[PDB]
Amino acid sequence: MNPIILIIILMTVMLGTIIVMISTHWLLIWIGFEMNMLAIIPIMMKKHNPRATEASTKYFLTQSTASMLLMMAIIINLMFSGQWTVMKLFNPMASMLMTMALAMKLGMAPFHFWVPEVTQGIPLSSGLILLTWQKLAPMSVLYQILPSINLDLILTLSILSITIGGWGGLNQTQLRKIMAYSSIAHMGWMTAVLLYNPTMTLLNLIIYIIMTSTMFTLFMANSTTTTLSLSHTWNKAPIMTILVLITLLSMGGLPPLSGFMPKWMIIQEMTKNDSIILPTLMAITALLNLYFYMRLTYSTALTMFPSTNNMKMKWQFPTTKRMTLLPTMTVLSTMLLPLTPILSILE
Amino acid sequence: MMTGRQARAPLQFLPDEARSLPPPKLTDPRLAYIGFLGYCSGLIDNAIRRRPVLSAGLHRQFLYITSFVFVGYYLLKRQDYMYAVRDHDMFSYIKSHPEDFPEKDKKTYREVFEEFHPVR
Amino acid sequence: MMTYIVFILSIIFVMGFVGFSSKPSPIYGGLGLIVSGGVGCGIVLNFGGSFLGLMVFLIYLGGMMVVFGYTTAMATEQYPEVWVSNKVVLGTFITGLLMEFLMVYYVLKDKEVEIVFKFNGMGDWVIYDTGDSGFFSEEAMGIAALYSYGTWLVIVTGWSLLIGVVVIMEITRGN
Amino acid sequence: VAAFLKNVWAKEPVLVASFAIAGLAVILPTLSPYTKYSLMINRATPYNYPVPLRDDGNMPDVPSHPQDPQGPSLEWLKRL
Amino acid sequence: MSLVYMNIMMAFTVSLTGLLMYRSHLMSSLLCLEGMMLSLFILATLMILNSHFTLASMMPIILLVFAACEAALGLSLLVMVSNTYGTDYVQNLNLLQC
Amino acid sequence: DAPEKNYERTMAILQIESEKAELRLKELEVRRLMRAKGDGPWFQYPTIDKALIDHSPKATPDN
Amino acid sequence: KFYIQEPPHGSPNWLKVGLTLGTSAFLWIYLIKQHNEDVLEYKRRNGLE
Amino acid sequence: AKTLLHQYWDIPEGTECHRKTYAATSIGGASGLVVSAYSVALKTPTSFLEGVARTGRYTFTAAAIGAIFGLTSCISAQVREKPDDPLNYLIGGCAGGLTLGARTRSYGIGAAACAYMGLTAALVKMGQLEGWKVFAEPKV
Amino acid sequence: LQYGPLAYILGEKTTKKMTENSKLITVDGNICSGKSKLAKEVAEKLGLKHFPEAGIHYADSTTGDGKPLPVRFSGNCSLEKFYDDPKSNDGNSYRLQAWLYASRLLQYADALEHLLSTGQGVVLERSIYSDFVFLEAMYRQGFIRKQCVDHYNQVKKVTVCEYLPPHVVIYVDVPVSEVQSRIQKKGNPHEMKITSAYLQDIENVYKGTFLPEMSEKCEVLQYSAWEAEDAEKVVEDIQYLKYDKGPWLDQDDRKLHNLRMLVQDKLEVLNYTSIPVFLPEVTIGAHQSDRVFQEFTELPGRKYRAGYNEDVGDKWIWLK
Ligand SMILES: CCCCCCCCCCCCCCCCCC(=O)OC[C@H](COP(=O)(O)OCCN)OC(=O)CCCCCCCCCCCCCCCCC
Ligand SMILES: Nc1ncnc2c1ncn2[C@@H]1O[C@H](COP(=O)(O)O)[C@@H](O)[C@H]1O
Repeated sequence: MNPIILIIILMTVMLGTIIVMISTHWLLIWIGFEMNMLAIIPIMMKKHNPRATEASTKYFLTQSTASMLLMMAIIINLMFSGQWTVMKLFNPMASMLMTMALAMKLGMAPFHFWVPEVTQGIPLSSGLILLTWQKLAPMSVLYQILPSINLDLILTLSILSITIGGWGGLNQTQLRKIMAYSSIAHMGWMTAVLLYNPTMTLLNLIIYIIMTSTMFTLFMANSTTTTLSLSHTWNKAPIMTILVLITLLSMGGLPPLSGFMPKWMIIQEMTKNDSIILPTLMAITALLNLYFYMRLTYSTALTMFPSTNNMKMKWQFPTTKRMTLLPTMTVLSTMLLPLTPILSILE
Repeated sequence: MMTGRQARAPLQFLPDEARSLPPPKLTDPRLAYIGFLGYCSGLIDNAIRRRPVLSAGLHRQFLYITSFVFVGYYLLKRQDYMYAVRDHDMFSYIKSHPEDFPEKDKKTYREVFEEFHPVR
Repeated sequence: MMTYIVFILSIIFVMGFVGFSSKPSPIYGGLGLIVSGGVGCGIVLNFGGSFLGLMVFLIYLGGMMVVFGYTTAMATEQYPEVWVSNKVVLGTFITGLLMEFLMVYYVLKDKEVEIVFKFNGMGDWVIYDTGDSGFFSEEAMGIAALYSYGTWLVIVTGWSLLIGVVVIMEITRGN
Repeated sequence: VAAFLKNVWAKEPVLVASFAIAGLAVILPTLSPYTKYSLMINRATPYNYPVPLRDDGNMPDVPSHPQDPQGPSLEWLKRL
Repeated sequence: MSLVYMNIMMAFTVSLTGLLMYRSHLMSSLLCLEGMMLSLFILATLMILNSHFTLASMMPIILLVFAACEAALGLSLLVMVSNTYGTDYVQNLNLLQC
Repeated sequence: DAPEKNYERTMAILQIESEKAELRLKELEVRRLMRAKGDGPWFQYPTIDKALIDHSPKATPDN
Repeated sequence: KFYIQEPPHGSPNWLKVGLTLGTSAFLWIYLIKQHNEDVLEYKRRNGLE
Repeated sequence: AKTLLHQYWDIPEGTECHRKTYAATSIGGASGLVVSAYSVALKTPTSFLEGVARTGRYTFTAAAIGAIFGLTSCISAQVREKPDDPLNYLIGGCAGGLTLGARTRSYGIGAAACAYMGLTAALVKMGQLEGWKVFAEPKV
Repeated sequence: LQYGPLAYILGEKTTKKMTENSKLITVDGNICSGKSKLAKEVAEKLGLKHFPEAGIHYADSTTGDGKPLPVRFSGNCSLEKFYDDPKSNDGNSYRLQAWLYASRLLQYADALEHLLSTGQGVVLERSIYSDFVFLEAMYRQGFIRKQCVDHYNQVKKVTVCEYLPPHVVIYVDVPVSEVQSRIQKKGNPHEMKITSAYLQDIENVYKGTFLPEMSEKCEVLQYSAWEAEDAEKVVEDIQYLKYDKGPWLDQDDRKLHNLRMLVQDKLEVLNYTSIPVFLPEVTIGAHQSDRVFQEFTELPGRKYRAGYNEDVGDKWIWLK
């Protein structure tokens, strides 16, 4: 792609997310989502192979269906309220349709059927854009409509996302599908604490974006897209195995790491509201995520899978890659738990 | 929770009343831990580019430490501000609603009957 | 039954939607969507939106001419399904029509109905304004306000159309 | 700049006329004295009813009759 | 509410189930998204012209704009499916199943 | 350390932690009452500004 | 001379070293000035002088 | 089917066994219809007859589980004279697990479903006793 | 770094220096075709940069001090042991062929980097488009297995698709008897163990598979042995070519920018040479890989990045 056009298209993706974040009018929310989808489609088709075209077709169909349901929720709100302010919704039908639309845009289960497909089809950089930056505009709209979100719907979507994203990653050897089912489980964690304390929703979103950006930057820095090619990293750059070790143990929710920070706080806000069964099932179901994270740490860091002969040539060449903010994101994704009361800045 | 507080004054990282609070010391152990995070970022930065980890790029390690201390100072200011706001609103709500918070009469243990459960 | 004219045009609107939503072939899908978008500019033209109906007619005529060209170029099969060639097309076509005229029958006999919302059964002439707007049609004034009041809406819409052209030329390259 | 202008007028004269007309339409309303009178005509076109005022006692600029000398006048539009 | 909103919401649901149940042909369902845009246009416009909220009268035009501004997008994504494969059948797009 | 030092230091620790525990219980009760009643500075979800309302004399009088 | 090719990091990028040290010194002096202004404003708003 | 679980739980335990069995049968039938709908959705049956065969098989499986659960629970609450007791639903959940094993035609699935569905039904009865909330309303 | 998207934005278009002297020319031929001077002779007529043929130690010649590393660090293979024992148990044949394919991929990346950065054309000897003929000769002679050919075809399928062919391919017809005569006059005792059928298979995969598929995407210039002795005739035939075939004609600034961003990153060039296809010829086990990697780190000038080594005399490390 022409880099001026790449700059303009990425600024337009960012502009769509900002127009969703800053606007007080429902039509401008919908315009921001349309602009976001429309601009991110050529980021997915950066390589022009059939898998990117398939991923872009599936992504276009899911996000277009979600935006249709979003605009129908907006028009039913216009009927039952005569106004356009981005606030609570004045009808449970519009509340359900907008919650369905935002759950489709997040790829939360049972609308999850596009996130491993689309994430596998596209490159690692566009997969990073998909799993981090596209989880900011629907979480804005969910942060703004929580007086009208049905409790049973968002909790069913949340625990169904956590369970399905837990079981999905166990059967995977492709790193992008692992990160996609990890995305599904983590969006379930974020939306389960949405009606109890949305500050914990924002905390989980930020810590998740840090850890996911760390993992995709490590994958891009190692040029690995499968488990079995990530397993050659000890013979090429052994510090990267340590970084994926600490980041995957962080993403599993293990103390003393920062990925234990959101989970615990979510439990800390769900037991206040006399819900004991639900965060317990969520915590126990997160052990599946931890299990396929531990599978990746076994294949990469804790053992040494056999490499090839041609790796001896790659010993003679360093990385000329822009590993942008990789030590900063690696430190923030692992050693941030003693700074856990920083979450009050998200109030 | 406190979203209606910061809605009359939007997008203020530190408001004016945040200047009525003591700022964090520069020897704050939270700030020293954030500076240690900057030093660890400098070490990982020299490690992944296969530089000598302790010797190469002392200017770069020093700007890592300086940048984390600089960001973390304002992050600790906003943290302390939001907890002071939490306590101020708590105390004002308890004061403005006395009927919801009755003054308890703490009985001594000579009137309080507790059932003894013998371990035998 | 002439007071029910917007209701009758809305029945033809739903019939066109069952026509192209059964998906026979995008030739006949374009036919059904032209019929629905041409009675939908008669539904909304009886509310005062003469500008705002002729445009959804005209934009969708250009749209279905483009869609015709693509379904003659890309989405073409040797024996296109007219409306009745496939059993799954005709079955859901008859299903949509029978359910639509079923909820016609339940709303003219009872004058009220409830599918998720509650709906009246009287003709929708009842809800119109009993006043006049003077020397301006108010929907024309509101769409004219897109330049005076809608400046940010102009900026984001024109930017979205510009990057729509850029996005489409970046997709349809292949290399 | 003149040789390139002659070159593009020789090769693509439709585009030269296009950029000339577009440049005039950009710069020329900012250089006309009559653009003020466009706004003054548009805000003196009475679509709505001029809803009258309750006379409190101290309004010297507001008339009591349309044929009174005080108030906004349209002699500038009659002369032009 | 009024009688016409029954059938315009009915047409939205008919086009919804037509979109959301594919018949192995991608152009036939890209018509259904355009029909959902038509139904949203007519529904919002009936609501806006009804209540004389005149300043939102520019809203359906804008809505209609983004209609084709994604429909064209779908067609630009229809031709890449129909250049990789001879047809635009949606069951050819199953490579990302593994 | 002296037993006096450990003893009075333990009393200081118990004062600080009992005050924190009573303030946490007060914080939970304040959150419950503010979510239930909506009359405190927290849980003030946005409504429409009345500065947006135009109070000018409109075209028709009955409004 | 050891390396057969001139490496990208043979000499220190003195523009980048100067930018790094200038940015770090500016952030330290701005941090200390901000902290002195904050403690002076605290002592002014509370009279703790 | 929020009212299906309500008309299951609005009946005192050990009083009317036929209506409890019918209510749990209808709960199982609705669960089997949901599983059948997603099963014919995501995995295409080879014919319409095979689709309705899978639908009827899963529906009758889950409805038989519900019927034997409600029957065993209410008969145990009658013969043990302890209506507010989770051991009744432990026996009922093991009867439903043996029902699921007999429908899957295997003993190991029957024993595993006995154990886990008995523990699950016991936890549901304890939640009905102490008022446990899984979808708890936000209070603080 | 030195080149990136920002350099492309700020005016450095890579067709502003693409002149008519910018010709990538690959000279091919059999084992002793006498092309080894011919390419250099072309590079001293057209003003081009000659690259020698990539041996085992080409990557050693591009990095570090340029001296050849010991063979356990580069290659883990020997051409002379391939000449001695071609059907060896340790799989030296395909391991040598895979290392040579990676070395030629690196050399072709260096050639395109020089061509797209300086505008000076490069004269190569046996590029990656002609590397498969030795694989096919080794497979026809039964030196390797079919799984080795499948591994080579996977690596070639995912690596050569991102590059361009040369502009000119020069081929030298030398018969098998003349090749054997030049081998006997060469004096290398390992090279005299080359069988006649291996040379005949090299010539057959040349004339039957390589040149009929390269004649469409570039311009072949097939010479005999005596007329390749005169470089002036060959360079005169090069200078009067009508460059019309191949995908070099439809290359704008954007495509060559994307190619140059691929080409200058050597770990992305060599990304797919080490694919996790566990083949017994090329798979080195865990303990041997750990031992040779830790012995490679202890080499002079190899412990850190190329400007960060006190044992070779790098100064000002604390400001780098
Ligand atoms: C600032 C005022 C507002 C300007 C913006 C609004 C414009 C409104 C009119 C609509 C124009 C839309 C289409 C414009 C396309 C321009 C680009 C273009 O077509 O370039 C190619 C063209 C030569 O055509 P060619 O390359 O041969 O194309 C293949 C077919 N033959 O290349 C050319 O013909 C050369 C184009 C550049 C030189 C044009 C010089 C015109 C000067 C007119 C007088 C000065 C006017 C004031 C503005 C400053 C102009 C520099
Ligand atoms: N892929 C390969 N496999 C085996 N030997 C090769 C390969 N490529 C080049 N050679 C050898 O490299 C030498 C090249 O001959 P020369 O013309 O002297 O450079 C001959 O000994 C060839 O057999």
